[PDB]
Amino acid sequence: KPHRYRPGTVALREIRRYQKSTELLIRKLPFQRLVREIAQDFKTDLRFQSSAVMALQEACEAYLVGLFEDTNLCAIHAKRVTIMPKDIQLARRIRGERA
Amino acid sequence: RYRPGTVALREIRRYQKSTELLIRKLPFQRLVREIAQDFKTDLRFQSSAVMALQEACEAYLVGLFEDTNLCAIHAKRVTIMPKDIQLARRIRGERA
Amino acid sequence: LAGNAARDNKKTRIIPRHLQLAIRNDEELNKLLGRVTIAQGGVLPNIQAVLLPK
Amino acid sequence: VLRDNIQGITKPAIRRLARRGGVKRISGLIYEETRGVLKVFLENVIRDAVTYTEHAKRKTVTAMDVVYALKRQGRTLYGFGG
Amino acid sequence: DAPFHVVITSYQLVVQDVKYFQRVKWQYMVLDEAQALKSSSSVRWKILLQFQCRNRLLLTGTPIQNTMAELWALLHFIMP
DNA sequence: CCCGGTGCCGAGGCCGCTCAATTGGTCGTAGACAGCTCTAGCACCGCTTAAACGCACGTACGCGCTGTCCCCCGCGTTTTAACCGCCAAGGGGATTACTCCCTAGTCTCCAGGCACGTGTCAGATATATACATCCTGTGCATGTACTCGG
DNA sequence: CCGAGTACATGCACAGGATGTATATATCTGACACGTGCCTGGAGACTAGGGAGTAATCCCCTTGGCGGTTAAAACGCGGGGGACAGCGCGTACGTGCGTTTAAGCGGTGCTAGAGCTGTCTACGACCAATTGAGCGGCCTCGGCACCGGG
Repeated sequence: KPHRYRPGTVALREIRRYQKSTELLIRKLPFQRLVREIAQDFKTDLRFQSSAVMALQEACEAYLVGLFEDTNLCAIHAKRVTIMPKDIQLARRIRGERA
Repeated sequence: RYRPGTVALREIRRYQKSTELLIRKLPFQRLVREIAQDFKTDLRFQSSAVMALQEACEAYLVGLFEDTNLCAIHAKRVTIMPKDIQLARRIRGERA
Repeated sequence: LAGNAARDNKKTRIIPRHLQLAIRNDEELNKLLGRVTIAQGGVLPNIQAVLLPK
Repeated sequence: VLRDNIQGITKPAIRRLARRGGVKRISGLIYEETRGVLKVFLENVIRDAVTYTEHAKRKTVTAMDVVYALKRQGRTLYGFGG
Repeated sequence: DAPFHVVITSYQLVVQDVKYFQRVKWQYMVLDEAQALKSSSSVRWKILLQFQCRNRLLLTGTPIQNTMAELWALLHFIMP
């Protein structure tokens, strides 16, 4: 009696929604703390600008979006609807990052 | 019996060890002059230019065959396919 | 690394093959020169595990 | 006979290129596709090199123009100068 | 073109080269030291019987009285 | 998802000042163009033959199907913190003072880059011997079946 | 009818031998390798002149730090559809053999233009004065953010 959608319907709905809008999908403050952690490890006593942090967030989110596109292409080429760490490693391998 | 493939495999190993251009010089040069004829008529070519084109071309095809073979292996197949090539160039960024 | 590769090849003279082995065998030298093609240097011998018989 | 220069790249030659590329088994449709990608590559490099040759007011394409075309295409090569 | 008549083939070279040798027709065969045919289950017996031939000749001093299977194999090879 | 209402802060237009763009004027130098040449690119043709093309055959790999087992997916409720405003003050930037570093010019001079000929010298090919792996043949021991005796 | 035993078949292990493999060696040759002098483009030394950024303050925004509010992250559940393994059918992709072709060689002939060179010159860096296009700043306003019913 409780209504439940079949698996993948809400997934495609989220594909159309998040592909539809421009908003950032990563929370601001945790990503800022990660940037301050890595940058703090590289060089101590560093200060940052909001525009720089938002730039890192834009570049990172877009890079992960494209990497998820090529990864999905790797899974579909593998005849699987589910992406896998081997699909990611193949995507970065053909991209030449880890090659 | 000893495992076959023998000589042929040995010649693959030796032909990989000794380095030479695998594409035929005169046909590749005719292809280069034909492709350049469309861009500019009555062109002349230097031997070092043609050899450079053959080196870069053969190297590009070797790397593309490596990534293509990686696509085939990722497909659970030991045979490369035009879809493996198209995926290789797609992830490379040369198309689509 | 080129002289090391030449000693591994039992040669007292550096050849483009030795330069290719030295550049490609090193990770950082392969990162900078990965877009560079070495003439008459060949490539590192490689055989995939799935291509081996039996 | 009458045959195309793009067909001048032989199936055993592509087979040797794949053997150097570490390919044990090659499909029959690989050769024509490889000829196509090859033609695309030469159309990409030769266009830029010939463009340098035209900017140089020369009717002879040199090796330096090739090295520069590969350089701006990320194909940069060593040993031919530059 | 067939500019040859008599040839000499090694025992192992006939097993490894049997692919090339089975494609040619021979009207006769000669065997020196034929004691290698004492075993009927060996590959040399079936390989020798696979080639099409008319007459066969085997010259050996082998002691066929030791095992009856050796004399029976030599008689069944020429006359099956 | 589309539609009518309200609302607000960011878009877009005006004011004013200044510093860069512009106008005028000079020197010289890299270049445009013609003159000469000599290398290398082009064309051609024949002897050699290695590679390519075509075809046969079958063996192993693609690929399609099926079945299990689970590992994500959708939904409900529960817990954490991201997010939106104030308040010091710590830095990022204006303003002034001043010197070590580089620019520019002109001789004086060590150094490398070829033209040429000479002498080595690794090292590209091949050949053969030494090593090793397994394929085949031979021999010995054990097991199963049939025959005979009690 | 059952058990003992002899005979024939068979299977496993060891040793010989053949073929594949790899390195050690030999040798003549393209190419590193090494003088011999040239010189002209460099490399540095030595005065004189310029100049921009270092250093010290100091005014002023933009950070980093306090307490709430709900909105999203998280935890769980259940079953469902997707991954992965097993298996088999088919065909095509590999390998070998024979026929065919044009690729590699290097020998000769010819001239086209990349390159060196020599002369004369218009264009732009450069410097000084003048002018208005652009930009910080400020304010008014309206395009779209937000929202609740269809």
